[PDB]
Amino acid sequence: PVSPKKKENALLRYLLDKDDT
Amino acid sequence: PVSPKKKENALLRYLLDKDDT
Amino acid sequence: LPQLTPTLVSLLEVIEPEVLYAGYDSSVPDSTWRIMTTLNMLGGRQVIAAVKWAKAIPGFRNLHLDDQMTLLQYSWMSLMAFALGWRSYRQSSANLLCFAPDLIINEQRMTLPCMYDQCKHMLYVSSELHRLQVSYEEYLCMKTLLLLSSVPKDGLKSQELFDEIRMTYIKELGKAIVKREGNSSQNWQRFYQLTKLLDSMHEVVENLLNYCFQTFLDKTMSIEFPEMLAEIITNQIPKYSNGNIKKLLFHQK
Amino acid sequence: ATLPQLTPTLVSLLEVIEPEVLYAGYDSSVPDSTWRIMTTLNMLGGRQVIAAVKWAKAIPGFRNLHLDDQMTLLQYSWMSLMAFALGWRSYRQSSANLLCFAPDLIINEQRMTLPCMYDQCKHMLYVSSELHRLQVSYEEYLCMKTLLLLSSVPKDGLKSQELFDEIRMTYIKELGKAIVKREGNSSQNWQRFYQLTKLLDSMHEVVENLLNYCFQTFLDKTMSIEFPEMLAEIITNQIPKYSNGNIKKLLFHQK
Ligand SMILES: C[C@@H]1C[C@H]2[C@@H]3CCC4=CC(=O)C=C[C@]4(C)[C@@]3(F)[C@@H](O)C[C@]2(C)[C@@]1(O)C(=O)CO
Ligand SMILES: C[C@@H]1C[C@H]2[C@@H]3CCC4=CC(=O)C=C[C@]4(C)[C@@]3(F)[C@@H](O)C[C@]2(C)[C@@]1(O)C(=O)CO
Repeated sequence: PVSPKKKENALLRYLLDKDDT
Repeated sequence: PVSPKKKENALLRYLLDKDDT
Repeated sequence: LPQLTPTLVSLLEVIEPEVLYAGYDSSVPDSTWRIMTTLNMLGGRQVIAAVKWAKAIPGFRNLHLDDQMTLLQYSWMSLMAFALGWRSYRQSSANLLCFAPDLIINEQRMTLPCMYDQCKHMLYVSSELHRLQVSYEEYLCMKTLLLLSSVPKDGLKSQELFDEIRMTYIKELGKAIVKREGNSSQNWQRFYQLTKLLDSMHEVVENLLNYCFQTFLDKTMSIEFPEMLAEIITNQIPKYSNGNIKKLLFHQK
Repeated sequence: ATLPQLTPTLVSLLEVIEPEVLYAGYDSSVPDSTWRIMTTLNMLGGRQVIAAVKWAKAIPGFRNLHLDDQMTLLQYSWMSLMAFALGWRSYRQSSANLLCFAPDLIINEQRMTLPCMYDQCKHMLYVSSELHRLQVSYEEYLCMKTLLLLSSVPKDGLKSQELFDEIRMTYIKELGKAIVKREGNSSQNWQRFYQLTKLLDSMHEVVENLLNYCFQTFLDKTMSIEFPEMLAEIITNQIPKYSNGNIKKLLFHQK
């Protein structure tokens, strides 16, 4: 159903995807 | 002889003589 | 003496992020406002470090990405509060809150206008770690557990794997206990007490969150929060306070 | 009758007169540097020495010695006292892993790797590691530090020598009482007394190194490293005779 305040944790997701070095 | 200490640290001497309050 | 084989707790230790400093200028008078603000800045950097940490935890990355965010969102305060208590207990026997070895809340700062009202709970966890004389390994396992201390009431898209991982670390906590004690009776008592500390963590977090949200939603106070914390806080604010979240516990009240 | 202290103990006195730790008020918001770290530490040293004077005057019998001896003792062991206290806070605050000049100012791995920092800190870490290795108790520590104040006298004694030796022997005994109190097994009471007293003796050797490094820096405007009013006068004071062989270093063991 509804869930206002969407796209609230964009930064966190980014940090969880990358990595390797 | 000679006590050449005359001078060196009148600050400490001062600090060691007065604590009542 | 050559084990040359990593254990689950051995890997949990090498990934433990190193303590970071707040780069606080203490050459000028303190003030509640400035300290809370510097600590918030430090909080963001710690949570960011907590992300790389969580990602290195065996099994965490193989959970749905959404759940990875859920767990970190649902326990960022517990993780930081627990870490803080740990350093305080280690550095000064839980007498001083050691947010970072260079920024410590001494007695003088503790008496500031609003310092104690909020620090008392941080001190609580620090006190408990001292009381129980928690070892490093036990501490490591417990902290991992806090990351898996609560989930949304319904489940995670990978709940199946979640409970499996959580189970593994509960048993990991058991192993730490057995090789620190010496006997066997006080092993289960140990487990009882340690798991009891984790349970109470939920309550300490609740009080810290209330305060965090309060100061976050009142700029007359003027306290600032960095990107990471601001982003997370705004997300949690509503869903949290109500009580639409399931807090996992080892001992039911 | 009722106790603790309705009839105070000598070591109980040392505990209450122990000055509390001071914070350097260092600005860590901007990058560090050998020059800035040291200067901040010197200023801190000035205030710590000032507190040491107030501390010394509260030590029963100390200020009954001629006023000049009071001045001599502090000038002859301000480094030993400060370095010993440093090692103590380092040992207690981080198991002698780091140097805790102040609970808010710690010479971490990053700062330890600076240019001249390790060659200096090296000797300081030694005393901390030693306190950690021997698991020195707070009480034994209080007595030992007091003994450090009375660890070096002139080559002709003091103007109140008779009283001095009496005070020193009084605290040597106090140290022994701390050792006995710390344990129930008297088996190795004398063995521990040997270790602790041996450590005290070694302080002379670490002080010398820290001091040579203190004078060399003081006398080098090129290095631009400030010393507060307090330290400046004491360094310029001792600097001449802390080389020619005017001071007699008291030792518990000769060997
Ligand atoms: C009482 C709360 C709880 C606090 C936090 C508790 C956990 C924590 C541990 C740290 O090692 C550094 C910062 C944090 C992450 C924190 F200390 C700061 O952020 C300030 C904080 C939110 C708080 O003081 C405020 O709400 C101030 O706005
Ligand atoms: C190596 C020496 C020994 C140092 C001192 C050792 C004892 C000490 C302990 C402290 O808790 C704070 C400052 C002092 C009192 C000190 F750390 C500083 O003054 C700097 C110092 C003199 C020194 O680093 C320098 O001479 C560089 O200027």
